[PDB]
This record gives sequence, structure tokens and C-alpha cells, in this order.
Amino acid sequence: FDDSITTGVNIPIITELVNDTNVQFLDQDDDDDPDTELYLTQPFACGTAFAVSVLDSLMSATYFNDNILTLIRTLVTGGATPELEALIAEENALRGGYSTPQTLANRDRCRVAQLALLDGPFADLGDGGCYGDLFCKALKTYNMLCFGIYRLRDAHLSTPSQCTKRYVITNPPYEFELVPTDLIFCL
Amino acid sequence: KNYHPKIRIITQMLQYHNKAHLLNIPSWNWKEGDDAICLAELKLGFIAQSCLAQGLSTMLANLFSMRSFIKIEEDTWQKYYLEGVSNEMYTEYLSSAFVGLSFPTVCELCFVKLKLLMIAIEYKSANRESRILINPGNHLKIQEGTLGFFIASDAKEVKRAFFYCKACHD
Amino acid sequence: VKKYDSTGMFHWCAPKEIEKVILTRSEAAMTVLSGHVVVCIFGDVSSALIGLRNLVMPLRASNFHYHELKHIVFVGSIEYLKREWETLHNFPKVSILPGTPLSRADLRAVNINLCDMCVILSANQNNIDDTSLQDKECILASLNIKSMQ
Repeated sequence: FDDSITTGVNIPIITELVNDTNVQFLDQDDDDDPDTELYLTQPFACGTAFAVSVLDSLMSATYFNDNILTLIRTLVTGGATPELEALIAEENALRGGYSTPQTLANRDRCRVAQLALLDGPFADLGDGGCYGDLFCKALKTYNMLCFGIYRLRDAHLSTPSQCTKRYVITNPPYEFELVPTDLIFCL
Repeated sequence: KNYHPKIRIITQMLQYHNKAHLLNIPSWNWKEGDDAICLAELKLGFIAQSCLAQGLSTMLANLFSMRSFIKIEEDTWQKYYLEGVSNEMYTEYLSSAFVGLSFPTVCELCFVKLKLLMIAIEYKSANRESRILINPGNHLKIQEGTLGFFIASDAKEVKRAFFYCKACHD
Repeated sequence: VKKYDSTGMFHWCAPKEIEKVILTRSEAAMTVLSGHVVVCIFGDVSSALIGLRNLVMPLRASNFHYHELKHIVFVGSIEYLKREWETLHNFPKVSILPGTPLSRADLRAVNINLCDMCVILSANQNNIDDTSLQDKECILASLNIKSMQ
């Protein structure tokens, strides 16, 4: 790509896979024999390969706690109230309303996005501060939940390269020193 | 459901448009546990969240699997990862001490004190219409009888939210 | 001018070409349908003819008056019903609605709460895979209509 590779390999893509052994072929940095199961591989840990077969463990997880499939359904479909799912079932696709000021309260439940520790009022904590200071001050000031760090693979000093592959860590402790290259899963 | 119309069943579907037929069965009560799992709604939903924040297709898909917590030592990108693959969503009722508190005060009191991340509540607008609320602001206060959606590594530690009081646990 | 099919035993009309009787979801809403018959055809372009000549003909007998004959609405795929229409085009008061008989929009557009009968026919391939899983499209359509409000 022009400069006016720009990213080239660093275009962020995501790929569904029919199988699970085919996760080896997505990256050229794998160390994966064909019994290293699917959660340990790099294209799944970085978040660029979503096989369908990781949802086979959901019905074992739904049986033990009923409110587990209803927490990921909302979070994920966004809306999906059964009062709306019925209306899509009635005739067709969606139907429009005329924006009464109680349906405008259905807006602004939660946005889901990630943001960087390179600027803003968090970079003073996002350079050397503990993660437990970062979580408490986001709810205190801006009221969003910091529930995960999108850690770059070579943030540990390992001959600094252009590998922009970032992996996912879920709910780090009150400890766990940050790096300014991190991205934070917020709400 | 003809043979025993009280049994809980859990169904995988393949399309979304024809999980509406399961509403038509009169024994099917999803408030009792009869929840059908669509696969074209969740696959294309986890991908649609990764277009907003990349990694949510594997942020979420580790939160409902009993992952084999092995401990790697020498590596650095796999040691930080496998400490985050043993975290799972658990539910537990909030104690009576949280009643009247706003949501951002509660998650602070859960993460600082209990060391538990609390992602959502179950607000009892009605017993037949109870919405589920991820991260509300200051508009809400905790009712007695709201269910607490946590994230933790142990089923033991999630019980300590039901035992939070201002007498000895605090 | 005169339409009583020279034997003098059923009813008759001019040979209608197929486009005159097609409706859509908005067109059949303006058509007041009451005391009618909704036939639900689960078909295909390739599935065998069930021969809807034999269904319409006892409902067009000369033993009823032309102000009494029940209006018939087929709800099914037109790729099936293009094949059928050569055997029907001399019968009066027959409409065809394209669309599958599982969308409730098509069953509300024909006002199924007012019909005298909702015939559901499996016009599809029979003995496809199993014995009991054959009429699964006919059970779900009957559970569909009994759950509407």
C-alpha cells in the first residue's frame, strides 16, 4: 500500500473457520503441532480466528447456570429484548417509530469499545500505574468498566519489532503493572 | 414436551428466523429454563462485537469454558494469557448491605474489597418483565433482589458477595 | 357470457392467465376475504404435482350459487403453482398469493381468522429421509396458526 505496506500484515481481520486444525495456517509464526488445542494457538488468542466449535461449550455452561446465555445474548446482540424478537418474528424485518421520549431512553444503555493509554486523562496512569488504580478511577469519573487489557505480544522487551499482534487478557488484578502500548476493554 | 411438559430443554438452532417456532409450543417457558441457543446469532454476534473492540470473540469465548489451568513459566505472552483464561461468569444474589447503593459504588466495593469484577445486574422492573442491565450509571440503585453477574476464577469467591455486611465482613 | 360448463355439473369462466390472480401482502389486505378457504401449499419447482384440480372441483359444483362459492386462496411458491395453473384456469374465484405459509405476514394478509378452513397440504417430496420426519413442515404450520393472536 501507498504511504500517502502501510499496515499490510497489520490490517486487522477476523476469520471464521469450519474446522479447528486450520487455525495453524492463518499465521506464519505458529509453533503448533496438530494436537495443541484451539484456545492455546496464537490466531485464537489474538482474536483473529473465531471457529464455531468454541460455542459447543456454551450449552454445557448454560445448563449449570441459566443466566449465562442471557448475559452473553444481550451484551452481544446489543438489544434483543423478547418484545423486539417477537416483532421481527411477526411479519418481516424491523419497523419504525416516531421517537417518543421513552424510546429515546432505550438509547444509551452501554456502548462497547476499546480505547488507548496514549493520551487522555488516563495516560498518567497508563504509563506506570497499577491496573487497580485505572479501574477505580474510570467508574469514579467517567463511569465505564475496565474489564480487560488488549496486550501487545512484544510489550515484554524481546528485541523490539513491528509485530502488532495483540493478545487478550481477561480481568487482571489490582496489581499487574501496565505498559503504554496497551488497549483497555471498556464499556 | 408432550411426554413430560415440565422438563427443561436446551436446543441448538442453526438459523435465527426459525427459533420463533419454539415460542409457538405452549409448554415452552423460557422463564423456567427452556433456552434455545442460536448459532447464527452468536457466531455473527461475537464477530460483530470484534468489529467494535477486537478480541471480544475470544474475550467472551473464554468466559464459558472450563479451561485446563496449566501453568507455563518461562514464556511471557502465554503466561499472562493463561492467567486470563481461568475466569468465568458466575451469578450470586447481592447481600442486603448493598441496597440503596448506586451501581458504580458497588463495583468499587466488589473489586477493591472482594476482588471481584461485577459486570451486570438483574433489575426487577417486574417479576415477569425483569431486564438485564450491563453497567448502568448513577440512575439506578440496588434493590433487594437484584442478581449480580460476576467474573471470577473460583466458585468460592463469588459467594462472598452474598455475605457482605458492615459488621464483620467489611 | 354464459358459464356453466356444457355437462352442466360444475362452474366455468374465461381462461384466466396467471397474472390476473396473483396478490401481494398489500393487495390482499384491501381484498375483503371472509368465509373463504386458505390452502397452504409447501411446494417447489421440482416437487411432484398433487393435482389441485381435484381440490377446487368439488368446491365449484353446480349445486351452489355463484354468490355462495367460497373464495380459494393458495398460499405457496409460485414456482410450484405455475405448473398447476393449466389445470385450474377455468374455475371462478381463485386467487394465488406467493410466499411461504410460515410467515405470519402472509397468513394475516389473507385474514385467516375469518376463513372457513385452512387446508395444509404437503406437496413436497415424500419419503425423503425418514418416516416420522416427513411432515415436519405441516406440523410447524399448524402449530404456527394455533399460536397466533
